[PDB]
Amino acid sequence: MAAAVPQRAWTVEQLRSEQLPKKDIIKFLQEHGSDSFLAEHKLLGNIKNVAKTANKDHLVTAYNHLFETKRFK
Repeated sequence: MAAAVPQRAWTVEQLRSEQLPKKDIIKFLQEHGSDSFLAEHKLLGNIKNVAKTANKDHLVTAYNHLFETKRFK
């Protein structure tokens, strides 16, 4: 678990699913997504504060772009 890379837990469709909440997605993206990722995509700080202004489709966009530029640690 010491420097374990983020293997996506959920797929694009699983995220878009209104069954799956926005909070645990933002948790995943702030859990390993570094400071520049969190600043540009505004996923830093209090999850709920982000979640009240986070739309699901933006979170799936942020998710896909995370791995695309390796912005995670």
